[PDB]
Formats: sequence, structure tokens, C-alpha cells
Amino acid sequence: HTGVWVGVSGSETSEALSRDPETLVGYSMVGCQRAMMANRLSFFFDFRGPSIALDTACSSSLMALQN
Amino acid sequence: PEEVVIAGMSGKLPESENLQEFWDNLIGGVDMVTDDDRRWKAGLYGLPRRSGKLKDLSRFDASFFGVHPKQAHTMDPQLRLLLEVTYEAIVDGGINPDSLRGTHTGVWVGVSGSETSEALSRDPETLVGYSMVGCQRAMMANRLSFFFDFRGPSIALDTACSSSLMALQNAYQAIHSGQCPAAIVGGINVLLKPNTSVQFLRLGMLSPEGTCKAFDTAGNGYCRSEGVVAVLLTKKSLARRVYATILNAGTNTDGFKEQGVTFPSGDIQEQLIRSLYQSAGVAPESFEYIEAHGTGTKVGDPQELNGITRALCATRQEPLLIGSTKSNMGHPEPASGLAALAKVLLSLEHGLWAPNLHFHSPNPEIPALLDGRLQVVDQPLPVRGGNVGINSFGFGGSNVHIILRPNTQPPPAPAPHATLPRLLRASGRTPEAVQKLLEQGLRHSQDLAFLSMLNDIAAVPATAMPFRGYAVLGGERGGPEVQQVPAGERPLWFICSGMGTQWRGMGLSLMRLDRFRDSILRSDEAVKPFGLKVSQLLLSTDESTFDDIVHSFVSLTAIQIGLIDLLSCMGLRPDGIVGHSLGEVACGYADGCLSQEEAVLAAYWRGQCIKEAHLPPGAMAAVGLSWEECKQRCPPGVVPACHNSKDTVTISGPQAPVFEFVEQLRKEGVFAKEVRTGGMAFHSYFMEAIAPPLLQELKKVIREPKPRSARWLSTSIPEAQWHSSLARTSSAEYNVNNLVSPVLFQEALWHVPEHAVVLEIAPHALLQAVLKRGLKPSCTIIPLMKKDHRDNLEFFLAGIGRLHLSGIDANPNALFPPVEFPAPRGTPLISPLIKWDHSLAWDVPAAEDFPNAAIYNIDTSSESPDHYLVDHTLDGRVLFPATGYLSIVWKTLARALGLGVEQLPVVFEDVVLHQATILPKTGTVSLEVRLLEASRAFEVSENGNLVVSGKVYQWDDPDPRLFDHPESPTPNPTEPLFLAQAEVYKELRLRGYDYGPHFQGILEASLEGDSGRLLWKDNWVSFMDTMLQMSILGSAKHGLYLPTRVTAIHIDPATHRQKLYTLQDKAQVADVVVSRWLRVTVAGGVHISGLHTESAPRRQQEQQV
Repeated sequence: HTGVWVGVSGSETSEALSRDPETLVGYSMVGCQRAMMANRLSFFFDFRGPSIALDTACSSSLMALQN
Repeated sequence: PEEVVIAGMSGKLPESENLQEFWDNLIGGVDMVTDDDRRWKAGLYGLPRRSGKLKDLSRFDASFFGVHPKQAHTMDPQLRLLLEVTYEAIVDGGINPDSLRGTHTGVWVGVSGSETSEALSRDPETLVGYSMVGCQRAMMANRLSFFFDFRGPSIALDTACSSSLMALQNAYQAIHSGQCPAAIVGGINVLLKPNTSVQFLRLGMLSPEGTCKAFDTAGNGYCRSEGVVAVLLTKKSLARRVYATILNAGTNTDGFKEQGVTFPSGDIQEQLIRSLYQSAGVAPESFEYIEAHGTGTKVGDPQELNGITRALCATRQEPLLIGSTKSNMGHPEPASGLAALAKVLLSLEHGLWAPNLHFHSPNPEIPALLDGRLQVVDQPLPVRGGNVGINSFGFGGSNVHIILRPNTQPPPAPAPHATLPRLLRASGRTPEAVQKLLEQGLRHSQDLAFLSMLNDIAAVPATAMPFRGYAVLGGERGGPEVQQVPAGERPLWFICSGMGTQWRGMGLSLMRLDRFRDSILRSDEAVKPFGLKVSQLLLSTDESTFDDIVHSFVSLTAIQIGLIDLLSCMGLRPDGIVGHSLGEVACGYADGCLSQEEAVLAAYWRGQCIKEAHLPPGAMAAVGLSWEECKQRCPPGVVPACHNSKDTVTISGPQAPVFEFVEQLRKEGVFAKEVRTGGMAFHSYFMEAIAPPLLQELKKVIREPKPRSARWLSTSIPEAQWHSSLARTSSAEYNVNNLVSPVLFQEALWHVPEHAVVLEIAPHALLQAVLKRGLKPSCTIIPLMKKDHRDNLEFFLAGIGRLHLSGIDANPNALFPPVEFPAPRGTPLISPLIKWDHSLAWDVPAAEDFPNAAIYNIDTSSESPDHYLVDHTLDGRVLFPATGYLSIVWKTLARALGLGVEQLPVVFEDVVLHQATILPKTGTVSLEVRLLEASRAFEVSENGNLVVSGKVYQWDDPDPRLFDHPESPTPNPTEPLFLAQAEVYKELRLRGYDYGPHFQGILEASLEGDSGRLLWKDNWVSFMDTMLQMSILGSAKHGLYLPTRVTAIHIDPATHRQKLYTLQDKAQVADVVVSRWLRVTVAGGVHISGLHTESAPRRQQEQQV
């Protein structure tokens, strides 16, 4: 039931890949969405617990540790 | 632990400016998803044309939230709407926001997009710094905490489409564990960037029909929608209104799934549901309605519904109701959960289940729907009663499920107090807001809980909400009054009237109140030893009841004490106390210098002592003359009695001298009158004899004197003595002096500061004129009772209302018995009633602020949409079609002009192809096209080498005549035979052109090669290449010739659509003509002029040896 709390505040790569409507690929949503930063880890490691992506700025990592 | 309840709720949802409109749409069957062009021109990039969208995003009351005009434009619309919706959420439950300020309450906001941050930082030369404060994802919770001063956790979750419900789960954990006393939960999602809808469409999640057809066979995808919804979770000890109680909320991730990351897993969802309903101790049968995700996808719905069937519907007898709010308003990804919660709570409040649209046949992959074990709500169903469940499952894999126990509180049993009139006080940002609140209050006049909750939230400072209003309900003469409130603190003062105010049947209209009755009973107990009861005196009917001095004095003191008690109940404390001579007793009670029993006893003793001695009758008379002048005018035996004001002076004395001087005044014509006291000249020398026994009795009456607070201003003694010992403490000597020394009311008035709120505390506002003239013009008298009025409770309530309008915060809930909480089910919602100042319109990013010279990657692999190019093989090597460059340049021009290719008739001129690009077998080749609009020229470069050059520009005035087929120079009447597709392409093969199936599009051609029929697919490259093939077909020159120059080309999609005619089979065909004399190849909507082809050396690969 182990769960993944990840402190992230920047999703810049999401913008770069989603800048051209003609040739974008739907994979970018799976690979760049902020929430996937933890869901990918849970998917690979087979964790059935929580998977959150906190966003408080400059304190997100320690907030994840507290959670 | 502690109970967690849903105190309040608010939000803005697709085509629903408030929750009441959301409900009106849900029940009425309206489809909140529309086909408008608000966010972007519909059909852009092939996106689904339909999307549920909020009505307006440009409204925000920045001033109320301390956001400056510049900061407002740079702020995210989500944050502005969220501030407003959260304020509505706090007030929905009656919890005044200032009560939670400084509390540990924590904000959880679930959000998934930051398009505004990407937009406002696009130009690094002029972007403003404060764009990050107002657009950062972390500021969704931080800004709310900053404004509302919440010292608890402030987080912003993403959790991939289950953010709102995950935040609700975290808030439930926090309040359950005692970490936080209350929580605010939010969900926000706005559609501003078409690239995101394009991504979701490419992933295959969006529905081409633009509808979430839940639990139905036609399920294809989901319709994206905008939402902003905020909820207030509080522990049961605080909640004033309760919607439902959160029995248990959980969360789990699907973990590793062989199918993929975006594949819903039903086993894990079933495990979570079962675990939760086991940990909460709730039988599966108790459930009455589970709000399924219902996204509408083909794979997700079977998994979720089968999981629900296994977890819940396995061991029950009656069928289970299943619903999906997304079929109505679309799918707000981050805020989907809270939208479902809002729907469920509204349906519970209104006693119906909001139906589910777009369901006309079950999905045969779900056995439960086919059987009766699950019942979809396709029409309204009354709420029978049970526990509800809500689950939101993000596409990442995070699941959330919450069990709810609906609130079932019946309306209270009627009580006599409900007949008495109430008072409603409102405060708003605009007069219209206060009027709206008053109107809604008057509609529900009989709902005590609603009025109590409204009165609780109206206590807000005048600076924030400048307009106030009040309305007495339950009385015949009741009409809302509204006026703007001047800012700044206004001192509150008390003026206690004198001996004159006394009338038959006074106070009975106030005995119906509780505090007044208790005060009167305490007074009667105080005076009980002497044989008379104040209650009996008030209840008397004889017009001679109050002719006695003692009855009048004691009843007057009791009534004033009761009024002063009523004012205290509402938290009011005076900054100034001033009294007429009988009043100072009551005034003394106001400051606490006396206890109630002491004051009542003193009044009775004064009366009895006055009765004991006998003096010659003498009438106290009022004369309108200057006080000092009155001194000289007054005859012997009379002394001034009351310095009411600058003009008003009532003189008293022996009856005969007063009559003589009254006759003299009447001769003068000046104002002359005498108040009725039983013919007694109070405050004159006659009272001197009465004193000794008066002091004796009062000494026992007042055991230990006490200091007179600085607030109390003494009319008994001049200011010169205001440092004196005698006038320093409320004592027997003080009362004796008051009974003897003349009244100095006018003097004490001058210390009433400007903008004072006086209150004539007495059974009858006798001194309204005196106070109006004496006080400075700005003051406000606000009288509380009146003489002979039918319902004095209405007058008192209107007095409290005027007090409210004047700035003073008086909460009328104290007057009446408290209302039990939680409030009954069905109480009107308060969120729709809160209206803001939306005069201004703040910047909202447009679709042109997001990225959309032009560079094109030609990928010829199997999956690439350009895979058809692998059929354009000449000499055995694949080459980019000459017409392929034309299409790329055309798309570039369309994008720059901001139109679609189908809508842009274009003209190419003086095109030159300088080199041939060989499409690699493995890899890609990138072509870059640049335009010079002013020169109307274009260039296509390949790795820095010029490929195609010429001119391209929009065709201003298309004309169909240009495409009429030129008369053929050869009649060809016989037409015995024609070249079939096989034969024409066999000839082309012999010449060396090796076109594949995709570029085989000449259904038939004439022998001379001038006429033919061309097949039309959606690809323009193939059609134009087939035109060039027809041109090449009729030439006598052998070997392969490639285009090198075209003089002019015209294209017109409209005429092209008109020209295409379907064949007997389903195929679409276009008729072509080639006139070599005129040098034109015309087919459908295309017109090629001045084509020049140059022979190309054979590759001499001689792969065949």
C-alpha cells in the first residue's frame, strides 16, 4: 500500500512538446503531465497506495515528507 | 475521532452562474454543454466542437480582495473565481468568515492546469513580475489562505483528474485527526489552450460527438468542461448547516497494469470500495446511490460498473441507483469529483435524483445494467433514504471514494415564539445585493433557521461592504430599507428620558420577548415586599392606573431596565450615558453603579416618599424662552426646572404662581405649557422638605456606593463639580440631589461628539425634538418605543435595524430563543444570494496567446499520416511530389492568415523547383517554409538549400467561371474507346513513372490524353499530382519529365466541392480537361497554367543485370 508523494512545481516540458498542434503526440500528456511524476513511479513499482503530486512552492519536498 | 460534515458549498459550472442555476439545469433536462465559439473557433485542429464552458470569466471584485488593478489583470481567472466561490462557500453555512480568521483551518485545492502562467510569460522582454504571484499553481491555496488568514496547511494537489476528491480525502483526514478545525476544498479547470484538447483527442479520450454518453453503447469518450467548485468541511461542533456527514474517504493507486498506464483497473477500485465500507461499519444494503465516474469511455465504464456490482450489488435485494453527473455538464478533469458532490447534495436537498441524460440503451458488456441489479436514473426519482457514495478515478491510476450519510433533519415542531416578528439585517457590496438578500428573506419569512443564518453572516465591517439594510418580517408594516453606510467608528450613546413618559398599557407588546419578561419578573421580586407587582401594573386596564406617582415611577424604571437589558443581550455597550432626573437611576444601572434591585427599590422609595409628605399643588410648566432670560422673567416662588435645550426651559413651582406666569406668557404669545405630574413641581425648593427621609431610606437602599464611570455624564451637578466627591459615586446623596437640583440636560449634550448614535431609552420617545435641536446636526436619535402604537415590538426591531444601518453591529439572534443546529433539510441555499461588484472586466487570455518559420517533418513510416508519399516513386527512388510543396506552403499561408485550408482560396505564381528532395527509407527530412507577406513571396529550404521559390497570396475574389471546361480542339465524336486505369498506368510505367496505389487516381482518360476522370480523396497532393499525370500523358516525348516551373495555379475549395460528382459506386470523381493550345489543366477547383517540364536523366541503376 506504499504511496508516492512528489514535490514538483515546474511542468515546462509539457509546454515545449504541446506547442505545435499539427505534429504533437498524445504521449506527451502521459510523459509530461505533472501528476504523472508520481503515477509513473507507482505504475512501475506496483504501489497500491496514494500517489500525489504536491505543488507548494519552495516547500513542496518537505511537505511531501510531512505527508 | 470527530465527525466531519459538509457545512457549505458553492461553485460556477458549465452554463450555471451559481448552484441554483446548476440545479435548474439538472432537473430541467437542459444540456449544459454548448457549441459556441467562446474559447476558440469551433473545429480548430479537428477538436470536438462541443465543450461545456462557464458563462463569464472576466468578472472579479478586486477591491474587496485587496488586489490592485494591475495585479488583477495578471492574475489567473481560476484564482479570482476561486476566491469568490470560497467566500460564497464559507457564508453558505452561516459561518462568518471573520470567525475563522487566525484559525488552523487548511486549504486544499486540486488543480491540473497552468495555461495562464504559460501565456503571461511568453515575451521575456515585457512580462511583468507579479505574473508569478497570481498564476503559480501553488498560489491557488496560498492566496486563499493569505486573504482569509488560515494558518493551517495550504497545498495544491494534481493527482491526475481526481484532484478535488483527493483534496477532500486529505481534508477529511486532517479534520478527523484533530489537526485542523475546518477545511476549504476547491477544484478548478478552465479551457484556454486548444493544444491540450488536441493532446487529449490524440490520446483517443475525447468523444467526436462531443458528449459523455454514460453507461451507453455509443460510448466513445468525454466532453471537456470548465468548473470552479469550493466546499467547506467542518467538524460537527462548528457546523451551523449540515448537508451530509463523511463516513469514510479513501485513496489507492492501481499500480502495475499490463494493459498500460491509462487503462482503468476494476479490481483495485472494488478493493478500495469494499475496504472503505468495511472500515466505516456500513452495510452494503444501506447504500442508495453511487455516483459513478461515468466518463463514457468504452473500456472504463465496464470495469468501474462491474467493480461496483461485485463490491456492493452482490448481496442485496433491492436495486441500486447509479448516476453520472458528467452526462449533463461534461467532464471537468480536476474538479469532476466536487461537481458530482454538488449534484448529489443538491438532489438530496431537493428530494429528487437529478436525471441522467444521453442514456437510451444499456451497455451489453455490463451484466448488471441488463439485469436489475443496477438502475440508471434516466428520470427524476424521489430520495427514499440511504448512504451515498462518490468515486473519481484519474487516468493516471489514482482512485478516490467517499461514503456519505445524508442529513435528515425534519422541520421543527411549531412553537408560539414563531408568531412573533423577526428582524433581518443584510450587508452587501452593492445595493442590489442587499435588496436580493432581503427579498429572499421575505420569501422565506417563516423559516427561522434561514433567517438566523442570514443574520449571522451580515456582521461585516462597513469598509468591506459599504451598503446595509434591514427588514422586519411578520408585521403588516414591513418594507426593506437600504442605505449606504459612512465608514469610521460611530460612538454609541444612551439617553434615558424623564418623568413624563407614562401611558396606559405600555410594554405588553414587548412582554412576548424573553429577556424583557425576565427583567420585569426580577423587578417584581425586588418590589414584592411592598405589596405591588410591576407585571400587574403593566397588565392593568384602568386609565387611572398610572395617576399614582409610585406606580408610574416604578413601572417606568422597570421598563427602562428591561430595555437596557435587551440592548446588552446583543453585545451593545455604551460609550456615553446621559439621563433625565428619573432616568439617572436607570442610567446608573447602565454603568453598573447600581444593581437592578437597588435601582427599582430606589425608584419605589422616591415615589413613596413623595407620597408621604403633602405640599400645596404646583404645576411644572414648559416655556419657550432663553434660560438666562427666563431667570429674570420667572416670578417669586419659581425656579428653573429643566434646561432641556437652548430654547426649551420648563419652570416649576406653586400652582398659583405658575398659572400667573403662564397667563403672562400667553399674553406675550410665547410657547407656554405644563407637563402632568399630579400637580407636582419637581426639582424645586418644595422638594427640600421631602429630602431627609428620602436620604434615610436611600442610605439603606444603597449600602456601599460605587464610582460613576467616565462614560456617565451627570445632569445632576454642573461640570465645575465633576471632580467633586459628592458627584463621584452613585450614592444616596446623588439621588437626593437629582431629586432636588434642577436638570442640566442641555449642558451634558454638548459633549456628545459629532456623528453620535443616541438611543432614547424610555417607554416613549418624548425628547426626540429636544435631542434633535440640542445635539449637533449629524447625530442620529434612533427612538425605541412609542405611545399607543399597536405593536411596539415592530418599533423596537426597526430601531435595532436603524442601529444596524448606522454602523453599529447588533445581532438580533439574542432577542429570541436560539435556533437548534444542524438546520433542517431543505433550507434555501445562500450561495446564489451573494452578489458582487462586477462592473469591471479583467484581462482573460485568448487562444492566440498560445503557440500554434513553419517547419514540417515528412515522416514516411507506416504510422505517419504522410505515409502515402511512399507511392510517389520515380526512377525507383521516392521523391517528394511537386504538388507536395504547394500543400505545405498553402497550410503555412492559411495558418498565418488564421484560416483553415478548406476556407482559403489561394494563388501560386512563378513557382520554381530548384532541387528534388529524396524521402529517406529510414529517418525524416525537415522542410522549412518562410513567407514574405509584403512581397507576397515564399521559399522552401531543406537543411539550408533552396528547394521551391515563387509567390503565393490569398485570392481576393474567387470566380467560378475560371473553371469552366475549355472546348476541346478535337471534337472526338466517335469515342469508341478509352484508357482504363490499368492501361494509363501501364503506359506511365513504360515511361518510367512508377506510381503506387495512393497516387493512382486517373479512373479513365481519352486516347488523345485531353479528357478524363480523376478520383477524389481528402488529399490534395494526390489530386494535383494526378492532374500533372494527365498533362504528362498526352506528350509525344519519351523518358520521364518532372515539373520544374509552373506559371500560375489557382485553387478554390468551394468550387471544388461544387464540382465533385459522386459515381454510381460510392466513389467521388472529378472531370479533368487538358488544353495544350491554351496551356491549362483544369479539374474541379484547381487551375494549372504554364506548366513546364524538363527531362531527367535515368538513374541507370541497372539493378537488373
